[PDB]
Amino acid sequence: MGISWLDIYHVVSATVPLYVSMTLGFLSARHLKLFSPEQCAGINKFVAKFSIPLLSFQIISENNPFKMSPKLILSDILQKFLVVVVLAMVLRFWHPTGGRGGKLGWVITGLSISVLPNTLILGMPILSAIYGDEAASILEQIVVLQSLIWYTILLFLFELNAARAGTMKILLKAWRKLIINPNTYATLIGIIWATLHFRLGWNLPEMIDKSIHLLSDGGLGMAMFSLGLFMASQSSIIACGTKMAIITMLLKFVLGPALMIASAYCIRLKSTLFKVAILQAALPQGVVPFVFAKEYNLHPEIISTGVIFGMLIALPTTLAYYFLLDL
Amino acid sequence: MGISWLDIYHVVSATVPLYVSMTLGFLSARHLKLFSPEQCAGINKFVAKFSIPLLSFQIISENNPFKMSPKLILSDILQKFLVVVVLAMVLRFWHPTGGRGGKLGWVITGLSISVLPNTLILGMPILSAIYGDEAASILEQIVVLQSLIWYTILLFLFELNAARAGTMKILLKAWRKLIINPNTYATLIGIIWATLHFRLGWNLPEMIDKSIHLLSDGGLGMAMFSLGLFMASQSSIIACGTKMAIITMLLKFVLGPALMIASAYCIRLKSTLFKVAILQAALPQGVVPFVFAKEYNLHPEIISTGVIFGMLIALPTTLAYYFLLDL
Ligand SMILES: CCCCC/C=C\C/C=C/CCCCCCCC(=O)O[C@H](COC(=O)CCCCCCC/C=C\C/C=C/CCCCC)COP(=O)([O-])OCC[N+](C)(C)C
Ligand SMILES: CCCCC/C=C\C/C=C/CCCCCCCC(=O)O[C@H](COC(=O)CCCCCCC/C=C\C/C=C/CCCCC)COP(=O)([O-])OCC[N+](C)(C)C
Ligand SMILES: CCCCC/C=C\C/C=C\CCCCCCCC(=O)OC[C@H](COP(=O)([O-])OCC[N+](C)(C)C)OC(=O)CCCCCCC/C=C\C/C=C\CCCCC
Ligand SMILES: CCCCC/C=C\C/C=C\CCCCCCCC(=O)OC[C@H](COP(=O)([O-])OCC[N+](C)(C)C)OC(=O)CCCCCCC/C=C\C/C=C\CCCCC
Repeated sequence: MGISWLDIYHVVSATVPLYVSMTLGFLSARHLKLFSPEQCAGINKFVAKFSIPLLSFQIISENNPFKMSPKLILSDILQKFLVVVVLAMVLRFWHPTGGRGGKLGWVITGLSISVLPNTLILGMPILSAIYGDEAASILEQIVVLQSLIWYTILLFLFELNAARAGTMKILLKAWRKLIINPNTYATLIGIIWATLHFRLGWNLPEMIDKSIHLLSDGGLGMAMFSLGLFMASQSSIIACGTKMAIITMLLKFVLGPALMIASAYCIRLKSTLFKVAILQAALPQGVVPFVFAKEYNLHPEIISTGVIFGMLIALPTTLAYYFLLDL
Repeated sequence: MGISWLDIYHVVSATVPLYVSMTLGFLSARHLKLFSPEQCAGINKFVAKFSIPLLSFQIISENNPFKMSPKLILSDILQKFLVVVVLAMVLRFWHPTGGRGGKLGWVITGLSISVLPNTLILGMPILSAIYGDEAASILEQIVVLQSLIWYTILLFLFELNAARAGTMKILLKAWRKLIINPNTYATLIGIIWATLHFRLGWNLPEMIDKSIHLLSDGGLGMAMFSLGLFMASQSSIIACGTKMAIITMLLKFVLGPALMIASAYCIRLKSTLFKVAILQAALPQGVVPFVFAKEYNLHPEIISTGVIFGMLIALPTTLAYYFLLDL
């Protein structure tokens, strides 16, 4: 009914291609030694500047902004705000790596981990099967919200952190670096388009659609490839260590879903919407935050280890959360 | 009937996405300066090692080897043999760029130009519209033949040229470098699969299909992006000069189709098969030979310029050949 041995195969089939691309990249960088560190950085930069922005535009444009659930958006925003508050407060007392400082980069890493899960590739096969078609729409809205708001805010935070190493000048520099990002323009053009298309009926010219799909089609595969390329340069598969890996897992699969449950209860969600909203926050970490961290070199090892170890822990964790919510 | 103003739009729509990726890459390398030469080389290496081989596997596997036209295969082989003979004989008297040696590299460039046109992306919209469904199958068989035989032989020739700078040792070195290429294994596994699938009914597991499509979907777009990246490093758009550009155009749009006509007459093709066979040889140059030339650094400027200026000359040239063949 809710779970069978055929939907588990669907989850495994959704997860395996990503790991295959990851392993291909890792072998290429380490064993085959096809790519040098500069070439790996170039591949990651191409993914960050052309693949992710075009994926974001494709996701946002094909979503009706006027059919989005206001309560889902409020729940997502409240979850992000609660996670930010918790990360800011905890860092005030307990600081990773001995209390050196840099509490803004740690908040960026914590937001990349906790509140930006992989919602489409791995979140569809399990949640849609367990619940149905409502889960599909909810997850699509969540992914649209990610690409539209949360990636842009994450990039702004990355640029603000980079600018920090009198305050208004730093914010101005971060903003100036943002308004040249392909991602902010992707989100703006995508939302403007979506509005025109779903309110005026305009259809994207076939030439432009094909042009976008030509370069954006392999975005996810290249993101996993870049993750493997980065892993090839690390001493061990757990690049961040055992303690930091445990902390990453706790943030992703306990803090994330717990604060999402708090957000859903505060917003007073009900039924399938509530259940899918609090179950999607337990989905694995996702690779776009890793791409941004690698581009800005902000603890990419932690994000990569979380991504690698979350794709395996998602299914048991999603099943555990489903069973917990059932009774 | 044969040609209208709606099929011209189809040709333009097929051509434009490639030029859009080309221009994006060119701007990135030259104006935005996102990629350094090492990073551009890394992107091209990824395209050559993962995109083109997986595209070749997809093309070969999805083609029934037992339904291929023997006469079409014979005509293609005879074209290639005649073109090789002509290139070898002409180089014996007239040498490009004054007078020097290196006649094997010039033959490789001449084969990349004359006898490896872009058959699917730009060859479908015009030939299928003018003729119908027979053109589709003929062009698919031609593309399968390319990916299966001609890319492998071109790579072997590239490796043989590289090894040259006593003869049996050079051939052994070229063979050893070949049997580690992803392309030879792609073709071999693709043909073995195609055989099993179309003779025993085996279906490729969905996981493997998704894994291949994850890394191969953005293959052509990245190839055009790499072409733009290379163009960004050249002094002028006509990287090979005016005389060499003219020679490239003559080889692609006169020698290629002319020797295809000779081959078809020798093999005694008839009707739509004959016409499509001799009209597909006039299609533009295609980017995979450029990717290989850039990887081996064998006159990449000439192949690049031919690709630049053939996508614009193909439609008038294809129309001219169609009118010539009509009467
Ligand atoms: C438009 C809606 C709002 C969206 C937000 C975007 C833009 C507007 C906001 C701009 C301000 C950004 C924060 C600057 C604060 C500087 C403080 C300082 O002064 O130092 C900061 C301290 O930071 C903090 O503790 C936390 C700051 C805020 C964290 C992030 C805020 C997130 C914003 C909105 C919620 C949504 C989040 C999700 C986004 C990602 C997607 C999941 C860093 O330096 P430090 O003092 O720790 O150095 C060490 C010095 N010693 C050793 C002496 C102590
Ligand atoms: C399995 C079926 C057959 C497929 C072919 C593959 C493998 C088997 C063949 C192996 C031999 C390869 C050629 C080595 C010859 C060395 C000659 C020499 O000694 O020098 C060669 C000379 O070359 C030539 O003139 C032409 C050689 C042959 C050209 C290519 C042959 C193509 C093969 C098959 C037909 C299909 C082609 C299409 C493939 C691409 C897809 C469109 C180079 O040096 P050079 O002397 O000019 O130097 C200069 C010295 N000075 C200045 C003193 C003169
Ligand atoms: C509305 C009109 C049609 C669409 C054109 C408009 C915007 C496209 C978005 C971004 C590129 C153009 C605007 C970017 C700001 C200008 C600066 C720039 O040139 O910034 C390139 C960007 C950052 O690089 P930088 O740090 O070197 O900047 C510094 C460059 N300098 C060294 C020269 C100073 O780098 C990059 O790769 C830029 C991204 C290149 C790949 C394209 C991604 C586009 C994403 C989504 C939209 C896609 C399709 C359109 C949908 C249909 C609409 C009807
Ligand atoms: C039959 C069993 C399943 C398929 C596995 C078999 C073959 C796959 C093809 C190629 C990779 C493995 C064999 C390659 C030869 C071994 C050498 C190697 O490791 O060579 C990697 C190749 C060249 O690199 P190198 O010059 O550094 O070699 C020197 C490396 N050392 C420095 C260590 C000496 O580089 C590369 O990227 C290699 C290519 C990596 C990307 C994969 C492309 C595969 C293409 C088509 C087949 C795809 C899917 C399977 C279809 C379904 C089948 C049922």
